[PDB]
Amino acid sequence: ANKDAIRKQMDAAASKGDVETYRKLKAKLK
Amino acid sequence: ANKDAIRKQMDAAASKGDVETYRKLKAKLK
Amino acid sequence: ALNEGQIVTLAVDEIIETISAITPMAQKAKKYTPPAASMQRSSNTIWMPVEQESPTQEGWDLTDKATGLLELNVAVNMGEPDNDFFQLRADDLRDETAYRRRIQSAARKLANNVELKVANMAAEMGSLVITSPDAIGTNTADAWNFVADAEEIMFSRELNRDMGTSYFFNPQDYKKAGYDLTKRDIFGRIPEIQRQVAGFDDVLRSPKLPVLTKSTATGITVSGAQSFKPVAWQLDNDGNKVNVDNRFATVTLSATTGMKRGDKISFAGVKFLGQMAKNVLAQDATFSVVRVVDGTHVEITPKPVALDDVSLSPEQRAYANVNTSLADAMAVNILNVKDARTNVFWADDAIRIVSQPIPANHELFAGMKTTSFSIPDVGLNGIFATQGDISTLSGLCRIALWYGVNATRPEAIGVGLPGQTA
Amino acid sequence: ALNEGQIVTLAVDEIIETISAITPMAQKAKKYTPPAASMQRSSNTIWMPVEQESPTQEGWDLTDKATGLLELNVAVNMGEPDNDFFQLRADDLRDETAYRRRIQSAARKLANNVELKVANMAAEMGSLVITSPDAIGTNTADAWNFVADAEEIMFSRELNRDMGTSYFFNPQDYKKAGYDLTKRDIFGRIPDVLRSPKLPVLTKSTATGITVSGAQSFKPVAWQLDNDGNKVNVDNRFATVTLSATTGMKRGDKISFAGVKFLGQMAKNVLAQDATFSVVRVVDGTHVEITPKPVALDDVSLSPEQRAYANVNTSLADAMAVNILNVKDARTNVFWADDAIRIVSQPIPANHELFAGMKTTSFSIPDVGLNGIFATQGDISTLSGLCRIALWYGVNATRPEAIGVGLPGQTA
Amino acid sequence: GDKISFAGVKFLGQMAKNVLAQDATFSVVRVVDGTHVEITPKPVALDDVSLSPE
Repeated sequence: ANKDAIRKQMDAAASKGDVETYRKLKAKLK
Repeated sequence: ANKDAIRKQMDAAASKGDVETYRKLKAKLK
Repeated sequence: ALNEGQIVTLAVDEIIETISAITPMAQKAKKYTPPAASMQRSSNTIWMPVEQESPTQEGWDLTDKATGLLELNVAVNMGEPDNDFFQLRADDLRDETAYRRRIQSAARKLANNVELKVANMAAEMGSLVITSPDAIGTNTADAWNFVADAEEIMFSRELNRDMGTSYFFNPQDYKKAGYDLTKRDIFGRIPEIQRQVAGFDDVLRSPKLPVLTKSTATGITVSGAQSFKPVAWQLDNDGNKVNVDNRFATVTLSATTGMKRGDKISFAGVKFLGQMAKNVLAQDATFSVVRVVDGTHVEITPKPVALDDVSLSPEQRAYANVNTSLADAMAVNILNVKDARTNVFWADDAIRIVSQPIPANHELFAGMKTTSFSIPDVGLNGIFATQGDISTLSGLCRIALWYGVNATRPEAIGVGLPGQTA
Repeated sequence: ALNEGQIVTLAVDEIIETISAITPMAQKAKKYTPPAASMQRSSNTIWMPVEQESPTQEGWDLTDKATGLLELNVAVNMGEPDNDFFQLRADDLRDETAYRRRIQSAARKLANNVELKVANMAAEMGSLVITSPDAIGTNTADAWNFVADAEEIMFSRELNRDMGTSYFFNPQDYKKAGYDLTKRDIFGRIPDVLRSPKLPVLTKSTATGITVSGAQSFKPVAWQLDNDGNKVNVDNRFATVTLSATTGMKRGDKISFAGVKFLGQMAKNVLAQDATFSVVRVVDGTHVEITPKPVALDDVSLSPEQRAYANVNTSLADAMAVNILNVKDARTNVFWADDAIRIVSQPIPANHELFAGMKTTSFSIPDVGLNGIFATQGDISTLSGLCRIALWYGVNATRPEAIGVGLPGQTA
Repeated sequence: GDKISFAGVKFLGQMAKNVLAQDATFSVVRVVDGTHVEITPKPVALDDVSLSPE
């Protein structure tokens, strides 16, 4: 689903260490 | 209607024995 | 008219919904995840770490401000499952509604057992006893304000963590205190971050709150000067090193006549302290006897650690809740003088519930059909099994719930005893 | 299972969310970023200017009505970063949920510290004290409308700059006043009247029979000489008053001298309400430090530039009765204008690529306006990592005359 | 229809079996004789030892 994909790239961003992108993608998920 | 289809899916899942699917479909119906 | 799949699904769904709905206290206790899942009917003694609240440091430089701690542990034993073993009549299996009614009754019995266990442990291990010779009410002339007194004792003793406190009234005292149930469910919750985290107290009512029986003990005095120290390890009989449950402390008294698990005691000349600043408070330290070991021995649920004990190391002295040790010939000052229905309250992490899946081998034996299930809202793991019995010409149904509740931090659990005037 | 990037990101995210959630009062205070942007780790006394008040200038020719006017400043100190230096045990790092739980536990302590600081500053430094013997009620003959009284005294005194004021209730009086919680999140916000559980209790003052010792006149001064010899700004947010005796005085006390009344700040017309002050430090047995400097309209010594800052009809006289307003213990209700409280935060000066052993990450909380750092370091002694969360910020009650305290049930 | 109560007898929580403050209240549905009545809830006592657990 779309939400699974969004979780995928937010997890990737968290693994990279970019806090701002992780927060933006989490807000998009919400 | 959507309600009839969801209730039919709940009945089929209950008859099969899948508790998780039944609970998810019940949540969707409510 | 139902079939096996419908039996399993409807029963599990009704159990989960009912037990989630009708357990207010079991949902106010922290859910602790067991360390691992094992196929053993004898659950290990889970040693849960309990952490003391640590004040925030201010300076830029904080050399060696984290490594030095004591790190005590507390033990919870899961025990044996709460069961519900009944016969399924052909009347119940007639349609969905009758079957759901029968399973709802069974689930209500199981939730009764869960919530009764939580309430009884809170009342029999709570050690912030606040007492008044007047019944709870709203008029300040005679009636007693239980919520305000509990708030001030939980604020004086810095156990609150600057967050909410969960209050549970017996229904009559909830009515007397002038709490309304408008736009609230049957227990007083708001149907709707957590309110507790923000710092808002939650006042609830539960009918499972027990009656604390009076104590007939008179003239009990301690025997010898006794001091207790928070120890983190002990040597068992194998020679290995085992944790010590630092909650309980064995106290030697002159006699233990008329003493039971539910009693509250308060040694004379003994005062509480703020857990952070260690400032002596006016309120006398209150302890709860949990087990009468012998005719002259007593275990009390908060360990009295004296501030003036020179034998204490600084890490041990951080765990100080009593100003002076139990010197000889102190009176016990029994507090539950009269029979009264208890009102309980506790901090955020003062009761924990541990539950792990019931070990089973589904479909291994043809006669018995077991279906594992879990209740996420409460955190209980259960099993649902059915079998056919020719003796009764009817199918047997069994619903087991495996859980173990623990009263970690009994010094943060309070018991309200109104009408103690005799 | 967590890797280093998750250890940084999840922790910073959780800190930001939980600090934003737990603080409803720090989000109403104005965020002030110092223009200095200093790279040093030194706490500088930041001097913020206040609004400039000037005398009425009339006529075509203004050579005599010279442009020279008084300029005043107020001081804030960012003392030291509120840290939380703990250990990251192996259980905490087992999965994302446990790591969120540990980081949330730490940042909850940080947020509670921030909220306690703001609430205590507002309660102990508010000067617009409004009291009523009755209790707060929604609508009754014997009830007090705290919001209406606060709005009236804010408008009468002309302190609000026409963008409105924010009121904060303790939860008890918030329920009493009749404000509904439905359709609103926790604290009463809209997902402005709010409720905060961090509002303190202002204890009664046991002092009785205090009088002003001698005639005292206070002048808004712009600068003074320090010990080195250089001119240094003077914080005109405080005044030292010599009394007969300061026994029973404490930092939270609210006083109001008899015969001394407010003025409209702009119009300089006498108000009905008696002038209210809050003591901030009992420096001596006879000397006390009241917050809003009483500048008298009818002072002959004051120059017009100084007289433009008047907020009191008449100066303190000898043997003037001092009335203590917090006569009974009551949990406070506070309110303030836009700039009445400022939260001054500056990024913590640290560079991250230099030392490989210690990994620092800088984060900001725009909703509250706090700057912090997040550092993790391994420790062979405990076979685990050490985690440190810092928060460098400073709260200032600039314009304390615009902060108010609502004290209900002052029957005694 | 007469509502009666007994001096010492008290309610119990039906599920939890904890003693309530309120006295047990009964309603007579029939008067059989001059010394016999019939009360509409049957008073089953917790402390009664003659009762089996069921």
